[PDB]
Amino acid sequence: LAGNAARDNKKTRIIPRHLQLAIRNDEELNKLLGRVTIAQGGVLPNIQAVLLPKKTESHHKA
Amino acid sequence: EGEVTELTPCTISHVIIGLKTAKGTKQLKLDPSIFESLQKERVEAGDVIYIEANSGAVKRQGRCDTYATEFDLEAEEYVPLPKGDVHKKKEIIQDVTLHDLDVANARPQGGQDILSMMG
Amino acid sequence: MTTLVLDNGAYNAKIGYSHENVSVIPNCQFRSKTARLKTFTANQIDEIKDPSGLFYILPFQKGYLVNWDVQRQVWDYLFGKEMYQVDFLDTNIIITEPYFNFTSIQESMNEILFEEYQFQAVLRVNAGALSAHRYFRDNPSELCCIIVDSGYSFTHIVPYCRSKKKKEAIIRINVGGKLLTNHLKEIISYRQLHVMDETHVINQVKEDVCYVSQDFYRDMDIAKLKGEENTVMIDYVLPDFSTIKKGFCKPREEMVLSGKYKSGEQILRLANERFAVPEILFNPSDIGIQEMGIPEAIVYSIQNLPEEMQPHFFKNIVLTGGNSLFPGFRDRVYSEVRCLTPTDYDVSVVLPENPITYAWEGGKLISENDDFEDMVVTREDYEENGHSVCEEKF
Amino acid sequence: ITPGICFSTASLVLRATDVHPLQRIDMGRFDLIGLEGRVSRYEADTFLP
Amino acid sequence: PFYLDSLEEKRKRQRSERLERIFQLSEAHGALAPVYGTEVLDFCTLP
Amino acid sequence: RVLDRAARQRRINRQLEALENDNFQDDPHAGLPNFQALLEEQNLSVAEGPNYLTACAGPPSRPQRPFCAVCGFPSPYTCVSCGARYCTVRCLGTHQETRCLKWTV
Ligand SMILES: Nc1ncnc2c1ncn2[C@@H]1O[C@H](COP(=O)(O)OP(=O)(O)OP(=O)(O)O)[C@@H](O)[C@H]1O
Repeated sequence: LAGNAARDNKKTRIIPRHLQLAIRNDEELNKLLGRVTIAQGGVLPNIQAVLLPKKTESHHKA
Repeated sequence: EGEVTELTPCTISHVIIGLKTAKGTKQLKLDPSIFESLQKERVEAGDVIYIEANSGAVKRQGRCDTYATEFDLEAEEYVPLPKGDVHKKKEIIQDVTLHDLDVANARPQGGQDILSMMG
Repeated sequence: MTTLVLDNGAYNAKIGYSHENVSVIPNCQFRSKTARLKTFTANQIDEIKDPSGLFYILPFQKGYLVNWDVQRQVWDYLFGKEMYQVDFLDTNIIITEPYFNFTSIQESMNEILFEEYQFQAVLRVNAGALSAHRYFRDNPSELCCIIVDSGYSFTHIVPYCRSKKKKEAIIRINVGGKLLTNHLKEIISYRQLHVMDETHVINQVKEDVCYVSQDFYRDMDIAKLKGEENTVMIDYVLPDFSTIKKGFCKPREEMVLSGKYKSGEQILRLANERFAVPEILFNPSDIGIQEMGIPEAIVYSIQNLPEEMQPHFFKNIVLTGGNSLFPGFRDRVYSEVRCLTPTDYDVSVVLPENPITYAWEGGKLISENDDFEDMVVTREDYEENGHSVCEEKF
Repeated sequence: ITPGICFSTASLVLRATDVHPLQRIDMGRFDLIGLEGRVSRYEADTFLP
Repeated sequence: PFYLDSLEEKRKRQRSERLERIFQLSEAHGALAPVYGTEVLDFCTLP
Repeated sequence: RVLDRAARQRRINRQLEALENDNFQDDPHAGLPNFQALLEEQNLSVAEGPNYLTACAGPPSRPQRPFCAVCGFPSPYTCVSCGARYCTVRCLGTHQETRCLKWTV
């Protein structure tokens, strides 16, 4: 799972990012490692594309 | 040919039918004897249909194009609106064989009581 | 003779002397953060170097005068101090009005509309009547006509017979230039580059790139794929007023399909509004307004009882008004009305060269030909007759 | 009671092969069987002419 | 006073075409004589 | 859950009203510093016969186009929350994240 995540992220060396992503993406590994926390890890992120079709800088003094 | 816009059946003395096309609309007194076929086709305001002046061969092509999506899901054809002149008078010089005529005159037509057995 | 002709459309006051003063003057005031306290009058907007974020103090609410103050100041400016002069007999001011009025809007005229600029034949007549008069002048052999006054607040369908307004069969579908501009604003904003603040420059997009599609579904099927001939990706540059003061659609050669314009301008327009907004006139109720289109109304004019008058009506369709000049509007109206009209009747549509000043030209022709000794209502008559003479003549 | 009803399939182009109103001739002017139970001998021999 | 000569001409021409069409169709529907008719069969048709 | 029909009609009406708000569509501040009345002048005593009341066109005969509320393309679908039509799953997501039972536009 970590190698799959790394290839998806276009990287060769597995890092805590990939391990965290793999553990929290799989249904059963997250159940097994729910209590566990990983150093230099992170939670699953959200996409910022939602900002574009709601509000952006206007032509005012652009 | 054209989108039938209205039917006004005048013991029917006659039924007026308005056919709409891209080039205009026209109202026709339509020989109430073929109101039977008109009802047989369930045609009403909105549908695009043919009708033959010789025999009354009314043929329902389906609903008009502009009436599509009236129900976001509905089993219909939605044939495009005809572009030519509703009054379609054109000559047919096609030929037929004599044996074809004989065959056409061999067996009867209709389902009077059980004669439907011919289909 | 210093005669005068005036039109007071909600979008723009087309006024001036009868000596070809068709000059188009905006009929409202403006305010902006770049103009903290200066409330610019009708044409003073040109003094604004940065018209971004303008606020429109306009005296019109859905095509009807309201609050009477913007119009007051605009008139005191145009016809009072600078551009035109006020006089009891020189300025033969004729006024335009909506097709329906009441005692309060323009009939009650105590020192209002009867102020220092008077003359013998003050005319507050609908712009539709002036347009019909001009049409019959340039079309003498015609007996009747249907005027399509596609203005800012309405697109009125009004029949006429050389003088007579067929009030019984007139329609004013709620869709107008205001609704089109605001819908374009909202459509642009809730999809990209939220600029719905101003009825300004987006109004330019409303005029620069907007066009009526001959085949709406076909242009849509051409738009659903990127990089095609329809140019749905107009790529309209938004003016920042620091480098350019008016927007414009980039030439087809400068198109960047990825939207990554290295110039830094926000250009991510892909939607179909550029031809879906003009289509609101022909097939309303798509946005939500349960109303008929303008061809549907031109045909519902069949309600005109005399049958022999319908073939004369259908041959004199006049597509005036500011909104009538969209690329592809006249031919679309013609196509929509031709199929609905009987096959044996003749259809002839006419679009004035300048459908905005057409009413002003009709007023000019009214003034310079007749209506000085007859059809007259003077303040001297208003002082003696009050509201009676005004409603009697109009 | 097998629910596996045989279910043929084909395009509509195979059914519209025989429909062309403005290209077919009226065979009503040549039919004779239809006149046996509708039209009378006298109607055609004495009255119509 | 509203009148259109061209419209009257077109209506008259289409009415003439209409009458010609109905005459043609009426003459084309009664030109065929039965082979037996109806009295012949009713005569030969025993109980 | 699902929204009622009163809410959808109120949304439609308020959007149509915003479509004629000319002064400032969202925030009419832009600086605070014979006065006839509003359209009420005649809208309060609406007459009968030929007038702006009877001059309305009425319902059209052409059925409403099923166009998407997000991108403006044909929309064979309809959101269960507010009925706003959408074309694709991407459109439904962009709608739910911008318009829903909580938000209008
Ligand atoms: N070149 C153009 N392209 C597209 N639209 C245009 C163009 N020029 C003007 N318009 C539109 O025409 C409208 C102006 O209409 P006009 O001023 O003639 O109506 P009006 O006389 O004010 O009507 P009313 O009296 O009912 O308010 C504007 O809203 C504008 O959007």
